[PDB]
Formats: sequence, structure tokens, C-alpha cells
Amino acid sequence: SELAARCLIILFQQLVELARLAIESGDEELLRRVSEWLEEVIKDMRRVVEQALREGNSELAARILIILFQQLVELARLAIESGDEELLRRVSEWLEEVIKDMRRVVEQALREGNSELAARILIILFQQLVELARLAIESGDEELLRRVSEWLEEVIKDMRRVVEQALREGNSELAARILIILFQQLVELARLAIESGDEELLRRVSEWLEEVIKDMRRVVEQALREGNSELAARILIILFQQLVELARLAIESGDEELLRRVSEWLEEVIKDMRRVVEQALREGNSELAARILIILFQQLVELARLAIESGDEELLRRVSEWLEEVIKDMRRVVEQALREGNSELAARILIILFQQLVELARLAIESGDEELLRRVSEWLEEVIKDMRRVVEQALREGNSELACRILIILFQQLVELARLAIESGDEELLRRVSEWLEEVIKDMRRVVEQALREGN
Amino acid sequence: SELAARCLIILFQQLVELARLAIESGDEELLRRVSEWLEEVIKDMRRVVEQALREGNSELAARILIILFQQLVELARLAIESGDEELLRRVSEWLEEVIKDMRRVVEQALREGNSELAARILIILFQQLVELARLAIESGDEELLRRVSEWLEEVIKDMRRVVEQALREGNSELAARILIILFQQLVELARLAIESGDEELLRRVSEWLEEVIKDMRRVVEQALREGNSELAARILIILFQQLVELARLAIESGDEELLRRVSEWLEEVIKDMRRVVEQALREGNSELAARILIILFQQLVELARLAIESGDEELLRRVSEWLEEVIKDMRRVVEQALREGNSELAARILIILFQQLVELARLAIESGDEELLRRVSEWLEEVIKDMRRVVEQALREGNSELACRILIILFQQLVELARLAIESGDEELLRRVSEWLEEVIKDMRRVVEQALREGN
Amino acid sequence: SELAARCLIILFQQLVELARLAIESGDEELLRRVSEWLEEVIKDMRRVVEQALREGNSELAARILIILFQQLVELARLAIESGDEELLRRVSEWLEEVIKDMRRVVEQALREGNSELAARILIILFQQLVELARLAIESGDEELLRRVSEWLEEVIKDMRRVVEQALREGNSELAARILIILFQQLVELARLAIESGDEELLRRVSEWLEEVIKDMRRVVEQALREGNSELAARILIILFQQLVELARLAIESGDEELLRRVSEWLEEVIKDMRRVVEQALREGNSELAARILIILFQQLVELARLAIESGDEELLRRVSEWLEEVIKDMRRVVEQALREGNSELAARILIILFQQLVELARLAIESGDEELLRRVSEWLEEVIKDMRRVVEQALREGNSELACRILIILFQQLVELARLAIESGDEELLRRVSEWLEEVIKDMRRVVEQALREGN
Repeated sequence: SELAARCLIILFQQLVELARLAIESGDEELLRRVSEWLEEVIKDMRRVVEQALREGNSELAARILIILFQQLVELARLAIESGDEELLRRVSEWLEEVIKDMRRVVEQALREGNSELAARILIILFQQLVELARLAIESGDEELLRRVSEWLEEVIKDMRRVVEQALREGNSELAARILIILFQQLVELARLAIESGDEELLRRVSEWLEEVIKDMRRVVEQALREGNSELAARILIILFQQLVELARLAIESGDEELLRRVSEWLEEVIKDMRRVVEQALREGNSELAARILIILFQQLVELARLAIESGDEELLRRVSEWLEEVIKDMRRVVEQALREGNSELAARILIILFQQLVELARLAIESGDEELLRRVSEWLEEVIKDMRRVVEQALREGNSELACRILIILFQQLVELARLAIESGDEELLRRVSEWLEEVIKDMRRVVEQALREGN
Repeated sequence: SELAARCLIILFQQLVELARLAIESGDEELLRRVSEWLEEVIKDMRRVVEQALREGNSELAARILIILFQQLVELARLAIESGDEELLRRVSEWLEEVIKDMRRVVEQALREGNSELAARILIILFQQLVELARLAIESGDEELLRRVSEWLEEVIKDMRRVVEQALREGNSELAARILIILFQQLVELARLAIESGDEELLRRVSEWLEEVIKDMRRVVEQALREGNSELAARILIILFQQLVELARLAIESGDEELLRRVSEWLEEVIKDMRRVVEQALREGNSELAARILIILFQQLVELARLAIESGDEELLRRVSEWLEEVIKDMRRVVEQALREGNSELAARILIILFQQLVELARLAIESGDEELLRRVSEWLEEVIKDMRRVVEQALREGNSELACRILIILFQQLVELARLAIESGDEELLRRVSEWLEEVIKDMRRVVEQALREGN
Repeated sequence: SELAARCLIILFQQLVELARLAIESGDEELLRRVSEWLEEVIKDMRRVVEQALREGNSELAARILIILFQQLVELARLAIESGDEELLRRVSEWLEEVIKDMRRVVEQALREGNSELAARILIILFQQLVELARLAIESGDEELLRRVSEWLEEVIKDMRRVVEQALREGNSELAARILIILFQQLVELARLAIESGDEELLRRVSEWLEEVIKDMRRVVEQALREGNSELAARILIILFQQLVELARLAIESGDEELLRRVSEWLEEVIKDMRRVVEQALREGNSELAARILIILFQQLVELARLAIESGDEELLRRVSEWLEEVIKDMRRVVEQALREGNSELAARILIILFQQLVELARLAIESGDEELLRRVSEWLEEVIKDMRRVVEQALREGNSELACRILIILFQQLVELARLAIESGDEELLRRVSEWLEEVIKDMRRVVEQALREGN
């Protein structure tokens, strides 16, 4: 059946190539003959798929339909670009038939206990449908787009059941991967709707996005229940990043309604992530706890940048509040690290945070947002105080090397911040930094004293 | 004697370099002194050659004279370009003396039983003479060209005797190589005559070419008598290629008399090749038989292209008849291959032939030659019918894989041919091809059926 | 103490970077604060240097001060370019303090028996002082330049005592290296004075150069007394090259007074070198003796080129006399080599000399200096006669190969010389060369005869 498939697959491809020649030349008589030949090959291929399924080879069965569908979409593209509605009609009907077959192959795969293949089939199909949707969107074919958007919905429902299956199989990893990929594809489809200005499609997708998010949060819950806080974190981190990417599309397009929905989704993810951080701390994994908050903070600053550049004070407000909450958590993680006797990690957390705060400060300085800059400069001060206590700890631990490294890095970062103040002409910030610089110098000189006393 | 030679060779080169300075500056007094120094060195070198020969080192003796001759020709070039007839005279006399020595070294080599060296000496000398001839031709020095053309004749006669020797030694390989190289050099010389428009030189060369061809055909005969049909084929294949190259020169220059002679030579070679194919088949080597006809057909199509582009219907006619004859032979070789149980080779032959026919068809289509296209399209049909029977054979042999590959390749080639018809707007050809495409599809679907029945 | 140093070094660098921002922006208040911070760090660093010395780590102590000094000079550059005399003042005072420390570290190193480190410290310091001097020279700050030139003098005195120490330790190699490097640095400083037109600085440097030369000549004496004629040669060869480089500066600038002094220094070095050649010959090392004269001759020709291009007949006269003296020595070395049975070396010497003479001849020909060309053409003749006797020797030794090589090379060189005569139109030179060419040819033909008689 393998060879049988290969023959028909190659033939079909060659027929489509011949069809292209007929389409471009405008030879309807040849195109007719070829389109009839294409139909005959499809029927054969579907019987080969049947054979493969009867042989217990659902993998091959899937591959055949996947390739065929791709070729049909390629043929559809030719019809769309040429404006041949009759051919496009025939192909769109062929596409539907293949989809139905593929869904039965997915069913078979699930019955065989192969949820992995089942997922892969639907994931590929969905991607191909979105590609076909793009053709409909760009060409402005609402009838085709309608059909595809309905096909997309059906695939999503199947995928969610495959996610359910994966969870029932105890494979929360796969369950996550499916929803993560789907969400990404939905956002890509959303982008097409946003750029084209198709509010109806965007609506449908935004509803699909919401449904996926809810599923993902339950997968995160599952992961946490399985004692896999690492995966739980990864899921939310990826989701948050994707939400920010979607937010960017809303911000640039000026879609406040979508941005609202996403900003609410972002908030929900943050709350989950903070509970995962809590879990990690309860598990004695302060390292992961730190990494989660560090990544989140970076993503929040990136989102803040979008708000700052666009001039969205309402979003910036929300993010700046989220940033504050993360900072407080991070400082408690630093405390934890110090209590664990890990002054190294404690230092690294504050050093990274400070750098990120200075980066955020730069955005405030360049944009001229004194209110944000104020908040950040206060956050910077708080971090410095913590760092100096970590330096103290390091010295008490007999680690004058680390103590030095912390102050050296901090001083460098302060000078970088000073540069921003100097170039912008912000004497108030420069004053604060120059005072911070002095304090660090005094500490460093005491570390030098310590080093000398240690014979180093 | 080795060092002795090296010293004089280097000195002579340096003297020629000094001569160049005198020539370019126009210092006749210095040039005189150097030309006298050159003469003295030559006399010494000839005595070193004598010594080498007396030492039984004919190899060194040859090398000395070969290098000297090259240096003399380089010096001659300086005289020719500067227009110094007095120097050129002296050098041309020196060249003659060296040639006489070299011919005696060739004699020595032959007496030593070293026909290989003997050949190499004359081959190199001939090449150098042709290079010198080029200088005479471009400068328009008929007196020098005359002398060289006489020297060329003398070398040819020697080479033919070396070929005879090689054949008497049972070395038909060397005999072939000598004539092949000589023929190539003669064609190169012919090109110079053709481009310059020297009919007298071209005449002489064309007569020399004829003589070489006759020798080569006897070497082919020898090779066949030795049971070496492979070499016999290679000789005729190379010769034919060289004849077509010579034909191209005649076609582009518009020399119908030369083209006539070559086209007659081409015919004679074809007849020989077909007998070599017969021999190969009688030896049970259908592979070689196929390769010979495949190469010949390709060369004929290349020659046809020249006729088509130039618009020479008479040549094209002759070639198209030659093409037909080759096709008939190839189909019998396919039959043989099938009878030998080698359906793979049978397929390969027809596949290659079909591709070549389509390439020829392209030439007819682009040129608008409906008569040629007709003939080719009929040839294409005949090949298709054969291929379908080979597919049948393959299926009967239980080789559905090969059966598929044949039809897949054929279909691709038909689509390529269809493209030519579509772009040119030839509905009649497109019709024929589209019918051929349908027939192939039906076959392929039966091969798919077979594959499924085989459990593949 | 290592870490302690690293911390302060990094901090100081960062403070200077911050200072740069203040300087460029013109923020005197920030610059003030930083300059005070810089002072505090310096004081700490000097105590770390003290610690390092107390720990017996004079290496680290040196490294700290060397780095600090470099950073201070970088800061000074910022002050100089910005025109901040107040900052420059503070830095120049800091520079002085560091120098005093470094000199005590040098003292320590010497007391530890580490004259190598002692040298390295002063060498680096001197280089940094010259770099600082350059800044003063280009900016036109005579007050800073004065201070630096006094610092340079002090370092030189120290270095000469380190050279003395090295000699007392039996390390004439290091002693040489120190003076060689110092001299090079002095010439570089001289260049700055010459280009800027600072006769007062140039005077001081030229006096320093003289003092170094005297030391170097005593080191050469030492090396000779140690039986190390190789080192003795290398020292004078390098010195001579450096003197010629200094001469070039004088020639291009047109400073006859400096050129006079250098030309006298060149003469003194030549006399020393000739005595080293004598020594080498007495040691049975004719190879080294040759190499010394060959290099010297090349350097003299290079100096001659400068005289020729500048049109300085007085210098050219002196050099041409020096060239003659070297030639006479070389011919005696050739004699020695022949007496040692080393005809190969004898040949190589004359071959190289002849090539150099032809190169010198080219300069005379292109410049049109018939008097120099005459002298060289006479020198060329003398070398040829020697070479022909070396060829004779080689033949008598049964080495016809070498005999050939000598004449072949000579002939090539004669033709190259002939080319110069031909292009320039010098019939008198061309005549002489053409006669020389004839003589070589006759010799070569006899070598060919010999080779044939040898069966080669």
C-alpha cells in the first residue's frame, strides 16, 4: 500500500502541475480533463487510505491525506489567484472529503492508543486550514473563508478531546504542547483577521483563544497536581508571551476591545504563575521560583514598552502594578535564597532585577514619563538596599569575592543609569544615582579592607 | 648530459628574454649579438642531444629538442610581431634543423621499441607547428605558413607510420589515441584556415583529415578483430563528435563544400557504429550496444540543432533520416534486452530516447518546423507503445516498482512536452500528448491496483 | 591582595568612564565628586601595592601601578582634549606619585635579584610616558611635556642601572634588549619632536640617544668578551637600522644637525661591526662574518637611497665610501670561505653582493648619478671576476652543478642590469654588460663541456 500511495501522490502532483499550465494559459478544455483525472486519483487515494487503515497502518493513512490536502490547497491557490470559482468549488469539496477522512484517522489513532499521532494530524490540518484561510482572506473570498472557519472549529473541538485523552493517559506534557501550538496558530489566524480588519473572524478566534486558555490553565493545574511545577511554569510562561504578542497586534491596530480581553487574560496568567512560584518555593526550589519571576518581569517590561510607545497609560498602569507585585515576590525569593544559605542566587536575582529596572527606567526617561521613572527609581533604591545586605551576608560567609562582584556589577549599572540621566539632563535622577554610587564605593573599600585582612 | 642540457636550455631562455628587450627597444646591435649567441647555444644543444642518444637516453634527447623548438617558436613570435624578417628567417631555419633532429629521435625511439615516446614527440611537435602556423596565419605570412604546412605534412606521415608500428605491436589503443589527437589538431588547424578564409590550407587539412579517418576506421576494424568492441565504439564516437564540431565550423562559416565532405564522413562513421552495435549484440553486450546508439542519437540531435538554427534543410533531412535509423536499432536493442530478461535496461533505453525526442521536438517547435515535429511526434508515439509493453513485462516479472517508475517518468516527460505545446499554442500536439497522458494514467492506476494486490 | 587590587582597578576604570561622561557633558559637579572618588581609590591601591610588596609579590605590585598609571594617562587625555587644566593638574600629580612608587618597586625587584621584572617595569613606564608626552606635544602643553620629559630622564637613569645590574649578573642579552628597546622608544619620541618642531625636546632626546649608544657599544664589547660574537653582531645591526631610521627622519625634515650626529653614530657602529666580522673570522665563523657584511651593505644601500632621493651628495659620498669598505671586507670573507673549502658560501656572498650592487646601480641610473653608477659598475666588474674564479674553484672541486648555477644566476642579473641600461638608454653601461654577458656565456659553454665529459 506504500508504493500504491506513492504512485498516486506523485501522479496527483504532476496533474496539478499540468493543471497550472492549463490555468495560466487559460485552456479550459485541458483543465477540465485534468480536473477529472485529479478526481479519479483522489478516489483511488482514499481507497488506499482505507487499505492502510485495514492493514493497521494509521500512520501511512494520515500521511496520504495530509499530503493530498496540501496538494489540494495548492491547487485551490491556483484557482483563487486565477479566479476560477468552478475549480475552486470542486477543490473545496475535495478538501472537505479529505478532512472527514482525516478525522476518522484521528479517531483510529486514538482507538489505537496513539494520541500523539492523533494530535499531529489535527495540528497539521489546522495549520493547512489557516494557510487556506489566508488565501481566502487576502482574496476576499468570504464563502471559502466561512467554510474553512467552520472546518477550523471542528478541528479545534477534536484537538481539545485529544488533549483530554492525553490528560487521561497521564501525558500532561503532550496535552500542554497541543494547546500551546493551537494557541499560537490561533494568534496567527487572529493576525490575519486583524490586518484584514475582519472583526467577525477575529471574534470567532478570540473566543477560541479563550477556550484554549481555560484548557491550558487546567493542564497547569494537572501538572502541579503531578508534582511537575517546572512544566506548569513553562506553560504559563509561553502562554503569557503569546498573549503579549497578541496584545502587540491589538495595540498596533488600535483594537481596544481585543487588548482589553488579552490584558485580562494576562492578569489571570500572572496570578497562576505567582501560585506556581509559591509551589516552587514550597518544594524547596527557589531557583525555579526566581526564574519564573525574572522571566515574567522581563515580559511585563516588554509589554510596558508597547504601552509606553503607543502611549497607552491605562495598560502601562496595569503593567506597572503587575511589575510591583513581581518585585515584591522576587525580594521574598531573595530572602528565601539567603535563608537557604544561597547568597549567590540571592545576588543574581537582585542583579538581574536591577538591570531590568534600569532598562525600564530608560524607557521612562526617553519617553519622558516622570511618574513611571519615579516608581522605578524607588524600586531601584529598594533593590540596592537588598543587594548591600547580600554583600554583607557574603562577607559574613567569608566570600569577599562574591561581595566584590556584586558591588562592582551594581556600580557599573549605576553608572549606566547615570549616563541616561546625564544625556537626558535629569539632575534629580543623577543626584540620586551619584549618592548610590558613593554608598557602593564605601562598601567596596570595606571589601578591599576585608580582602587585605584575608591576605588576598 | 642532463645538467649539460639544463644549462643550455636555461641560457637559451635567458638569451631570448634579452633578445626580447633588444627587439622591443629596437637595438639591432644587441639583437645581433644575442642571435649569434643563440645560434652557438643551439649547436651545443644539438651535440648534447647527440650525446644523450649515444647514451641510450632518447627520452632526454627528445625533451631537449622539444623545449628548444618551443623556445624558437616563442622567439619567432617576437620576430613576427615586430616584423623582423631577418630574425624570423634565422629562427625558421633553426626550427627546421630541430625538426630533422626530432624525427631522427622518433626513429631512434621506434628502433628502441618505444612507439609511445615516438608518438608523443610527433604529437607535441605537430601541436607546436600548428601554434606557429597560427602566428603565420594571423600575421598573414604566407611564406612561413607554407614552410610550416610542409613540416606539418611530414610529421603526419611519420605519425601514421607510428600508428602502423603500434598496430604491428598489437597496441591498437595507442594507434587510436594517436589518430584521435592528430584529427583534433587538424580540426583546430582547419578552424584557423576557416576563420582566416585560407582555402588552400583548409584544402590541405581536409585532405589530411580524410586520410586520418581512413586510418581510424582500420584501427576500429583491428579493435573489432581483437574482440575489443568497446574501443571500436569509443573511436567512432569520438571521431563522430569531432566531425560534428568540424561541421559546426563549416555551417557557421557557410562552407557547403567542407560541410558536404564532413556529412559524408559522418554517414560512413554511423554505418561503422551500427556494425559495432551489431557486434556488441552478437557478443551478448546489449548494454554497450544501447550506449553506442544513445550517444550517437544525442550527437545527431546536436547536429540537427545546428541544421535547424542555420536553416539547412538538406543537412537536417540527412540527420533526421539518420535519427530514424538509430531509433529502429535502439528498439531492437530494447527487444534484445527484454529477451535477455533485462527489463530495467529496456526501460532506461526508451526513457532516454523519449527524452531526447522531446528535446528534438522542442527544437522543431521553437523553429516552427512542423515536418520535423510530425516525424518526432510519431517517433514519440512508437516509444510510448514500447514503454507500455516494458511496463507490462515488469508487472509480469513481479516488479511493480519498476513498472511504476517507468510510467511516472513518462508522464512527467509528457507533461513537459505538453508545456511546449501549450506555450507554443500547438493544439494538435497538445491533443496527442493529452491522449498519451490519459493512457499512462490508466496504466498507473492498474499498477496501483497491482501494488495493493501485492500488499504494498 | 590580588582580589583587593582587582576590585579597585575595576572601580577606578568605571570612575574614569563616569568622569568621561561628566567631562563631555560639562558637569563639573559630578566630575568633582568622581575625581574625589578617584583619589580615594588611588590611595587604597597604593596601600594594596604596599601589601603586595610586604607579601613578597613585587610582580603584582608592579602590575597594579602599571595599570593605574595607564588609566591616569587615559584620564589625562580626557582632561587635555577637554582643556580641563584643574583635572589635568590633579592627574599629573597622581601620575608623579605612581611613578615614585613604581621606581621603588623596581628597586625591590632588583633587591630580589629580578632584574628582568625591574627592566619590564621601566620599559612599560617609559612607553607610557612617551604616550603622555605625545598628548602634551600635540596639544601644545609645554608644562606637562616638561614634567614628562623630566620623568623620562629619571626612568632612563634607572634603566641604565638595570642594564648595569644585568651585565653584573652576566646577562648581556637582557642588557642589550633593554637598551635596544629604550633606543627605539627614544627615536619614536624624537619623531614627535621632529614633526612638531620642538628642538628643545629633540636636543634632550638626541643626548639620551647618544648615551644609550655608548652603553650598547660596551654591551657589544661585553658580548665579544663573553665569546658571543653573534649577539654582538645583532646589537650593532639593530642599532644601525634604528640609526638609519632616525637619519630618515632628519633627512625628510631637513635637520642637518641631527643627520650629522646620526651619520657620525653610523660610522662608529660600522667600525664596531667590522671588528665583529674580524672576530667572527678569527672564530672560524665565516658564515656569520658574511651575514654581518651582507646586512650592513643592504642597510647602507637603503641609506644611500635616502641620500639619492633627497639629493644629499655629502651623505651619499660618506655612504658610498662605507659601501666600498664593506665590499673589500666581503671579498676577503669570500677568500676565507674558499680557503675553508666552502665554495658554496663564497658564491652566495658574491651573488648577493652583485644583486645589491645592481639595485644600487638602478638608483644611480634612475637618479642620473653617473659618478655613483661609475663606482658601482666598477664594483660589479670586480665581483664578476671573483665569481668566475669561484666557478673555476667549483669546477676544480668536481662540482659542475654549482659552477653552472653561479653563471646562470650571474647572467640573469647581467640581463636585468642590461634592461636598466636599455630602458635608460645608457649605451656605455649596456656595452660593459654585453661584454660581461659574452664572458659568462663562454664560461657556461665550458661548464657544459665539463658536464658532458662527466657523463651528465
